Amino acid sequence: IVGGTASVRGEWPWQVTLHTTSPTQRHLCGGSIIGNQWILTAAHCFYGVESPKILRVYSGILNQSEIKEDTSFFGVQEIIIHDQYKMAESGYDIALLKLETTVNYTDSQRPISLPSKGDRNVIYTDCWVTGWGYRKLRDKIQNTLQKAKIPLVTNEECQKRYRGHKITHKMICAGYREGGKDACKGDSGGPLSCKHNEVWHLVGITSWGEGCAQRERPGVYTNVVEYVDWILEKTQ
Ligand SMILES: O=C(Cn1c2c(c(-c3cccc(Cl)c3)cc1=O)C(=O)N=C2)Nc1ccc(-c2nnn[nH]2)cc1
Repeated sequence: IVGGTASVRGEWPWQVTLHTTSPTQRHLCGGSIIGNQWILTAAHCFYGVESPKILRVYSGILNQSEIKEDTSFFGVQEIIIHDQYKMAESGYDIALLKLETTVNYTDSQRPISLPSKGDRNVIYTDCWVTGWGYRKLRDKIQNTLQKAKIPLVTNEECQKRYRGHKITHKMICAGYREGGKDACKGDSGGPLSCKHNEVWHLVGITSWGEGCAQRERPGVYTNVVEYVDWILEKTQ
């Protein structure tokens, strides 16, 4: 996260850190708890992942440095990538992780609601991106989970900034005209969380952008409301 600030313990309890353990253990991507056995994340996180056997899902993490050889994690039973996914910039950047057991929900590990039936025309004004990603284009994974408030942009404005890409109704964009706050490398798969009537909804999945926090280059997110039918089909 560029231009963000440290989170506190318990602040974003649907946020997970997805680790690979091949060839060494590291943070790969963010993800969001959407059900007791379900993480919603980005398909592009699994490029070069040989199988779910090497993945670990950690919940209730504030600092990456909390994770030690005895820290409990959820195994991943299945990675469900959207069957039309080809590359982040061409859309369908969405994946479900089915966990090997159920999360018992606590103060540290809670689900986020999908965007709700009847809210397709809500204008979200309170949207936050979170993650352990770089704070600039050439940086490192951050220890402490970062947060940044970012305004949604119209698909029309977003398409005008990305004339070499197809910005579709299945994407949502967010950023400041003068840049400075954005997702960056290692935030992919994490949430764009929007609060409406004091309820959080998982509006976006961090997907791609041109650099990080550049002027007139908003971040591009998977538009979760356009995948609710796909999520319910896969999870039922
Ligand atoms: O960069 C990635 C994958 N990614 C991308 C992009 C973005 C991205 C950039 C700007 C806005 C938005 Cl909404 C997304 C995030 C993002 O996470 C991108 O535009 N193109 C790729 N993953 C990643 C993980 C980990 C290390 C890493 N590990 N150790 N050191 N670095 C290094 C990169």
